[PDB]
Amino acid sequence: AVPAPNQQPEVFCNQIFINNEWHDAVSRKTFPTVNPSTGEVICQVAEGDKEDVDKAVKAARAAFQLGSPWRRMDASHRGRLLNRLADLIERDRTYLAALETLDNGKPYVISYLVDLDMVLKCLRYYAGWADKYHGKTIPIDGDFFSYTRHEPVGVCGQIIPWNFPLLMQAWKLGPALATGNVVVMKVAEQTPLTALYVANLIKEAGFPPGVVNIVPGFGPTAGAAIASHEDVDKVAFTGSTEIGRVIQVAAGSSNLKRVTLELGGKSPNIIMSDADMDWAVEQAHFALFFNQGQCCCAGSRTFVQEDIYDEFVERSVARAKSRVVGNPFDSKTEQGPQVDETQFKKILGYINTGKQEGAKLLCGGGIAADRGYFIQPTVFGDVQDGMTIAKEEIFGPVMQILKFKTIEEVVGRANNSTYGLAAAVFTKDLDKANYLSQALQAGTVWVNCYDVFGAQSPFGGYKMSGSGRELGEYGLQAYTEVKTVTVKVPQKNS
Amino acid sequence: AVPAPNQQPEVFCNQIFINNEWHDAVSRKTFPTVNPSTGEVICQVAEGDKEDVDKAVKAARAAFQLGSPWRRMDASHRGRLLNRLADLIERDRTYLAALETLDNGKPYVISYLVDLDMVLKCLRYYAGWADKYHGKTIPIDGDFFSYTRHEPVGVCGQIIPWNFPLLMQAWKLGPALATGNVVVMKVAEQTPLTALYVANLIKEAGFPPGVVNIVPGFGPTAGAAIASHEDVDKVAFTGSTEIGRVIQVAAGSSNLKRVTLELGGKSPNIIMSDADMDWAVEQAHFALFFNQGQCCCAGSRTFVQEDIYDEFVERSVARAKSRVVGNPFDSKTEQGPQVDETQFKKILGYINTGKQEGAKLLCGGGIAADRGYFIQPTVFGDVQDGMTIAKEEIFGPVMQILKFKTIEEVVGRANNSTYGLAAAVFTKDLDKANYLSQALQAGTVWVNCYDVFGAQSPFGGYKMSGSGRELGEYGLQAYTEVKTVTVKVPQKNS
Amino acid sequence: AVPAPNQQPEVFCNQIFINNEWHDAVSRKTFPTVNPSTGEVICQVAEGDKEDVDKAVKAARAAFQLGSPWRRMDASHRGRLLNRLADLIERDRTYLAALETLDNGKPYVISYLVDLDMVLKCLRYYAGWADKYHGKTIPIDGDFFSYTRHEPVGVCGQIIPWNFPLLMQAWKLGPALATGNVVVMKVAEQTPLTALYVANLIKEAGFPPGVVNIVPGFGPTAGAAIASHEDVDKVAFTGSTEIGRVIQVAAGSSNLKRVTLELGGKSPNIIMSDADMDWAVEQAHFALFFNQGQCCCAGSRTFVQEDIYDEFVERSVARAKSRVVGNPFDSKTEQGPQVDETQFKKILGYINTGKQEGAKLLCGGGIAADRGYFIQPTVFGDVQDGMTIAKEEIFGPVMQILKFKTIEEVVGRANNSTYGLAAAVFTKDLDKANYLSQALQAGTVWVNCYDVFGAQSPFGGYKMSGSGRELGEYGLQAYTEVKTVTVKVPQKNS
Amino acid sequence: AVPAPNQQPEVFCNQIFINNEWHDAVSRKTFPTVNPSTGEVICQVAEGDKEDVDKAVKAARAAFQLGSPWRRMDASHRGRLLNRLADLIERDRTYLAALETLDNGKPYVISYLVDLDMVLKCLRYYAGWADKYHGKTIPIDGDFFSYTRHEPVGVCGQIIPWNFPLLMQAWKLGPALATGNVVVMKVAEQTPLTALYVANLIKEAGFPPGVVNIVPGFGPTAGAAIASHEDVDKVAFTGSTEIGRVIQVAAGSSNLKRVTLELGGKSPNIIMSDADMDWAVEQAHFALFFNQGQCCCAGSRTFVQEDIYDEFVERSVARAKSRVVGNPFDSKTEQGPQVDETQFKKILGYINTGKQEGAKLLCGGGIAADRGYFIQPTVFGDVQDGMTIAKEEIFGPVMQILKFKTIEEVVGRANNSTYGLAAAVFTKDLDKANYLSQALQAGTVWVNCYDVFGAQSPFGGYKMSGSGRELGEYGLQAYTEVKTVTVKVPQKNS
Ligand SMILES: NC(=O)C1=CN([C@@H]2O[C@H](COP(=O)(O)OP(=O)(O)OC[C@H]3O[C@@H](n4cnc5c(N)ncnc54)[C@H](O)[C@@H]3O)[C@@H](O)[C@H]2O)C=CC1
Ligand SMILES: [Mg+2]
Ligand SMILES: [Mg+2]
Ligand SMILES: [Mg+2]
Ligand SMILES: [Mg+2]
Ligand code: NA
Ligand code: NA
Ligand code: NA
Ligand code: NA
Repeated sequence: AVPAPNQQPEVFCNQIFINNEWHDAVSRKTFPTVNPSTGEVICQVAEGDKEDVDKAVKAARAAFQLGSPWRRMDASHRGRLLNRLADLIERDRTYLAALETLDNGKPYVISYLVDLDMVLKCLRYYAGWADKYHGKTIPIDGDFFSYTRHEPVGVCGQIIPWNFPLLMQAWKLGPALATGNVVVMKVAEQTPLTALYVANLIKEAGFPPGVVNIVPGFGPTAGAAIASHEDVDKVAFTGSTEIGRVIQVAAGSSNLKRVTLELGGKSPNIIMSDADMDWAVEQAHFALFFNQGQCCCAGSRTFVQEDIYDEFVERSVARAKSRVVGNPFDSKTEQGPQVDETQFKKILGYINTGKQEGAKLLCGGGIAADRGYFIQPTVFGDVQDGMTIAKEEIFGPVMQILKFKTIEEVVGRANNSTYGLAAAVFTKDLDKANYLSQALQAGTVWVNCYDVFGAQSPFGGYKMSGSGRELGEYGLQAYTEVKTVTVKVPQKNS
Repeated sequence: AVPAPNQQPEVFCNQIFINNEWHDAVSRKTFPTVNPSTGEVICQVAEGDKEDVDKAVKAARAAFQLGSPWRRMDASHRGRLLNRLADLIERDRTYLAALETLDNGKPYVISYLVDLDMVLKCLRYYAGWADKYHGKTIPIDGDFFSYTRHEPVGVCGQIIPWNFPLLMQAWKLGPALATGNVVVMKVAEQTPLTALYVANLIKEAGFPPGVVNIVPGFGPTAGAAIASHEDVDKVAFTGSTEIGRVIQVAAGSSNLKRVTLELGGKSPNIIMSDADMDWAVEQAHFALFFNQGQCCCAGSRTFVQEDIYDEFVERSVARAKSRVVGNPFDSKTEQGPQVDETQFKKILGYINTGKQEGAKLLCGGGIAADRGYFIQPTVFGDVQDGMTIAKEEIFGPVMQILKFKTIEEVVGRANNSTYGLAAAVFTKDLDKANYLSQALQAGTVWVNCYDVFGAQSPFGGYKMSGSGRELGEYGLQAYTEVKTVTVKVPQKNS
Repeated sequence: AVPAPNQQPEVFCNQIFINNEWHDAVSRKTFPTVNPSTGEVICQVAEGDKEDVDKAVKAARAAFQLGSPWRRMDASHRGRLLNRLADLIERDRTYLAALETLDNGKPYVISYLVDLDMVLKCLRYYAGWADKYHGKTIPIDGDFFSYTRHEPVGVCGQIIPWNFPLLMQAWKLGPALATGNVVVMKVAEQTPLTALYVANLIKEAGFPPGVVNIVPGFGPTAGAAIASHEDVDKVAFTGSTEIGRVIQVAAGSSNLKRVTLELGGKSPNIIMSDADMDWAVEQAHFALFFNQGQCCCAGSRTFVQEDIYDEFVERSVARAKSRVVGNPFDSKTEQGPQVDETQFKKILGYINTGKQEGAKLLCGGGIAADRGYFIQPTVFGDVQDGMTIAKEEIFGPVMQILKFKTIEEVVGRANNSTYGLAAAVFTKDLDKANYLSQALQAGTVWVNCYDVFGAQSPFGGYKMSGSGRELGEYGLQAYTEVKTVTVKVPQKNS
Repeated sequence: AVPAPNQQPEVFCNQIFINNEWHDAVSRKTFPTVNPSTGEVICQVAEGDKEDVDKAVKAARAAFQLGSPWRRMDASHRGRLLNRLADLIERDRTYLAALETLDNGKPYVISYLVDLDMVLKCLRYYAGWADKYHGKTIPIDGDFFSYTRHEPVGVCGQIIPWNFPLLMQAWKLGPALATGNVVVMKVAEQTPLTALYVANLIKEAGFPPGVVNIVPGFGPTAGAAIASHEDVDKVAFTGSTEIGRVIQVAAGSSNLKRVTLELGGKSPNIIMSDADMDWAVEQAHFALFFNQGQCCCAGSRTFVQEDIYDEFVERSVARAKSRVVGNPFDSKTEQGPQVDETQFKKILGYINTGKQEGAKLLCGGGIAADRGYFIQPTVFGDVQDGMTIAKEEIFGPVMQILKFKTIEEVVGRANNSTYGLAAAVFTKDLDKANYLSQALQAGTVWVNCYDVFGAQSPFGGYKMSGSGRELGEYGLQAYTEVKTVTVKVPQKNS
């Protein structure tokens, strides 16, 4: 049950958000954001740069001052505010889902039923943590009373990508606000609209000015200004491995701010011969193609045991050929366009790369429409470990199917990667599942399922896929600064 | 009750430790380690460099392979091994305390009663954590069973300083080994001997080859090779803020290895007018002069309330004048030499700066002996916040005494620093203690005490004094990689 | 800012609540509930007995069956339902606060600002815990995967008193529902109305039928039927020490159901000579007189240091003399009537005993009105430890002031009691505060405050004041049944 | 590799242990303890009664007074003492194993390799918990600092059975001492020797006098005196359901002391048709026959799916017939005698009942030797749910094999019991394992294994099999009394 969408939602927010108010960039510069389904400009947005970031950081620092409304507010009340924000987002769910689709390209039905639902669940989950992340009382040696206070890390710079605009914003705001930090968020230049509207809801919810500040703009400018800022205490980043390095270097070169990163991957989806065929085929399709293939944890290396390889491939190809590509506002559409021209070209390049290196093109492989950035669902068979399409994140509707013989062999091949964000195993056998979940070097291992996220379960990468974890109780660790208080007492007793 | 020290303990280990074997450097080069009390060379030590680090990392990686003895060992058994190492260290306590003094300069009585005791307590505390750092079972939405596995982060690079050679080594090995990680440690060129001898005990305790590897050598060579290694998963560093930046940049520039840092500070020790005079004077003396002033958390900014300033200063000067400086092996010696000539000259430079900038030299101020690196206990009065000696870490027996009037004033002055490792408050008033402990921006706030460490309580810095925490349950966080396993189940029930 | 109350609120619910439906007692019998301010009957209420409890238990058991809506419901959704129930209670806040006052006697202003506020806070706090009480993954020896599931204890019998009708219902429902249990609640015969209306809100909120069942009626009938029921898995009781014994014996004699108890106390409020006089006097007054003295943790033993005894007593008498007793619906009323005639007479009897035993009657001591159960605020001075009023819980507006000399002395006298629910310490000294808080044998120790409750902090008794804790994370322990699952795996690795 | 046993170990301790000293009973009475293998008296043991328990409780209370050596001792030192005790038990391992076998009857090889190993592991595990069971710092509403202290519950009465004398003592002492409590232990009259010798080791290890007191004697006398004592704060009991009831009633009728119970069971072991036959048969044999069938969690209801029933039974009967019964000191003996004449007769009675009720006797069924309490390994086939041997705990070498058809059917049958201590599932299917482990109403569910205990994983029963959990972190909960300290502060900040 999905409410009919407004296929041309009006844009109400397109400026820089600081101290609960809207501002043009100091330079007065604006940049166009494009609708990927048509290739047309939606509207212009204030182009924030260093000077704007400076104003936002000063506002955040002021809201974080000892004795301020945000610092004195009961933890339980921060929880109330998050719950209020969630209620406001739900009130505007239909509008937000349509705006998300307009700026990003994902199907409206998905923006509505998936993205928005997950935003609401993330915020509501974290609202509950606001007054429950306890410090400790410690039985230290000697005549002392020792305890720890879980204080906020402080001014948190949050840089997010364009694949899940609203959800990425919620994943960042939820834990940061639940623990009493203040935020300077830099949204993606490709999808700034939905996050800016949410800023209006943050003000409406009652958050004190300066608690959340949003600066739309580009990376090397606004993003880098946050990473290198001398008064930003912590930075959280989700995006490319390349920029992840740039961020960590900027943090180390400036004030040693704390850093957490969520980068991409080349996640292996292992299908054992005893797996439920119909289920594994559908889930492998979902694992790769979901969100136009623009998922950090996309199952981009589909390993299939030799005995079921031929049948698995045949079914996967049929499924890929039936996938409906089109207007994301049409209910029948399964796949919208890629986010922008840059990604579009990059994917075309990877497809040509696959053909050049000898991977068997089974279907698709080309542009799916004249207007917009639509690419045909593409499947490569007989992919080998050394191929570039088997190693690098394509971030498009391009599936790699690899053949394997033994469970010991597949463990080694799946783990032979600098990435380690996620992995999956499809099998009916108890021992195979436990052997593989333990052996796989990945942040999340799904068993007989894929892309199953819960606000309660942590997510993050091993190796080069990132550091730190988001979601769950773990998502609060990077937003907390630990203080030990040790007091001399007359006579310590147990 | 301290056993007679061997004033010239024999050196048994002076090479690179890899796979439980001793190796010369690939280059065959060695460097001299000096006795700071005489300025004479104790012995030569293998000079490890990049190639030696590469050998160590490969050995560590092999020992960490799935199915290896270290990976399969019961968690409780890792605890047994840590307890066995502790027992071996206790057996060789008299010898290790003397060797520590010889290479570092600290008083033998202190090496024996403080350093060795703390090494033993740290290892025994962490031995207990080996089989108790649980993952979680999570009530995720939908028909799934979700849980987390707390796995070891992997190959851990550990770079440590010279101020507490043995203790720093135990603070690093304890949590790392308790959680099943493998180590490549780079000890300080000024004090490599005791850590190398402990490597012999690690082998004797029964730890599998490659679990702990030690590479003595210089920083820009061996240290940087670890920080920039493509196969090191995590790096923990303790030392200068300058090198802390270098380490974080190296991590970002290489493989995005996880990073934790423990840097210096300029910790404020606050004496309110209602403090117990005698206690505060002795504690402030200890707070600054302990370990030849070579403590990351030295109370180097002694703020004294105006009403008790004159008396506090008088008593402090008397205590500093009575402090016995001399041969560390003599039972009457309270202060040994500084670690090396570089530190020695750096401190004298700071003292000359203090004099030039207008601080009032109350006592000391010069060299304490013709041989070795001895410096007279120095006290500066009427110190102002803008003075060099009030801003920069001196790391020597140089005390700064500043005057203040109000509690709000002292809070602001204490917090006006880029450092935030520790702080202390001496007062008899409940409210003043609670106000200050909450307001101070420091990792550890001591109340009516100073330098009170316990393996049970975390330690680390705010701001530029570091990131991450060591000791306590918190010390296990940076040594754990979290994996989420989400399994589809027939029908989830509470 | 309190909304004008309806001094004669209409009663909508007065029957037995089972399976989201209203039922008359099987016997068809009813009992009157009286307005303590006038002594008149408000209305009749179904008199539940054993047969009614049996129907309730069967309904709860059915709702708890594996595969039922309540068992399969996402933990996060149980949280949504608790939040919805809180929203409904807030919508009807004015009405419920009035109904509470009518049936109980407490001032409407307090019912509204305190009771209803705490009910909302408690339900909202527990709503947040619903999907966060994790089980554990455990590093057991051998080739096994071991973990724990935190399952609901099951059918929970909850017997509550009349002093805080709504709050007590919330304290019970919150943790029980957050953890997925089902409830058979027996409300006090003196104050059944507000809880019965909340039952209507539980249905409106959407809780499945049978999840919460409420049986109004007497103790030896309905109460005992629950405690002795062969199919009730856990019983939680709040009330007299006498009935607490009966409950534990019934549990042991039946099916060994789990038991938690919150009984009375004779809590010591200790005023040191260095305390803030004005604050201590007002807080000591509140500590004893709050809610007509009908608080389990009432500071009924006011220990005052000899140097400030006279002045403290004088100020306390003046405050007690000016305390407004009258119609609870009038905004100026500070104290309403005692709950019923039985309590009224028992309190007067204690006052008579106090006079007989030699305590100095300083003010009050008799009936405050001709109609209703109003008693004058009474203060006894020079009370001795051996006096009946110094040992037994009076549960009325009767204050005992005792004199002491030393801190060591007061610890012994404060601890010489079979009760140990709470205690307080008023002092400006840090060491005295820590010395006493550690030494006092009580579940809650307040320092420079009293009756400070938070849904985040646990509450419960030491000794005969009870067992187990309510509120906070601890409040979930007694509502969870722990299951260990240990699975054989091919090869265990860290 | 088991050291040759002394088949006639000398007895050194046979009196009441109070204040680290040995005492005769006040009455001077003694009782004989018998060697079940021969029926002959080993020696006389002091017969403790109420008066001796009173002396013990006073000693424990004195040792628990604020300021005493035990109360002031650093928590880490409590860990050192537990580790020291384990070292002494390990030193005397061969002796203790032989004495255990002599008094209890179990094979020496098992006493040595299993019981003693588990005792050592349990004590060393808990030694590690001594300084790690943290309290909390809580973000309560308002201007307050609120935290909890995890204090010792106090004087703990521990009543243990005769099936695992040394292990049961360790399971009780480990958590109790790790948390700073004092103990009054009542060992089983059938097996008092090993526990008494351990008391000598407790003294040798350095535990303060009164911390551990042991009173050998009968149940209705010494045991009941502990359960009803007005100065015992908590009682932990392991034994029959019948006495568990008596204990809880005694607690409720006396001082409302806290209670935890570990009672019997009639644990179901479910073999699905897809199970590994060889492994399932061996494990089912072990599950039932381990320790002469004297295990609380014995797999006494072996459910076997119909398709594999015939083969499973034939293999089971073959294994039972080959089980070697004889002198427990002989290396080839798998089964020793039952603990005493009472159990011996009770088991023969259950066998008679099995024959009378129509269960198919497949092997054994009678006495296995003319001297000693030896019983033949007995197997009953075609057992039905309504049979006495299918419902009551036999506690002997008598196996019940039942046939089932579907997974839904077996869940209902397995759960249709007033017991719920443990259960097991043997299957290769991932879904069947998860479905069953979730559905079974038991404290511990083993998958493809049985009797897998670890000091790290909790153990306890559902329903009438008990309340509370032992082992793991959970084992510390019942030995902790929670105190909330809430302090008024000038201004609370996050
Ligand atoms: N859960 C278990 O592991 C065990 C269960 N049992 C069950 O109990 C059945 C009967 O064996 P029993 O030796 O008679 O067990 P029991 O429950 O009577 O005695 C066990 C312990 O409780 C003490 N005790 C006995 N009567 C007491 C009383 N009135 N008050 C306080 N303590 C008392 C005993 O002296 C011994 O220390 C066994 O056949 C078996 O079914 C027996 C041993 C262990
Ligand atoms: Mg880029
Ligand atoms: Mg340097
Ligand atoms: Mg009564
Ligand atoms: Mg018995
Ligand atoms: Na766009
Ligand atoms: Na040296
Ligand atoms: Na009433
Ligand atoms: Na015996």
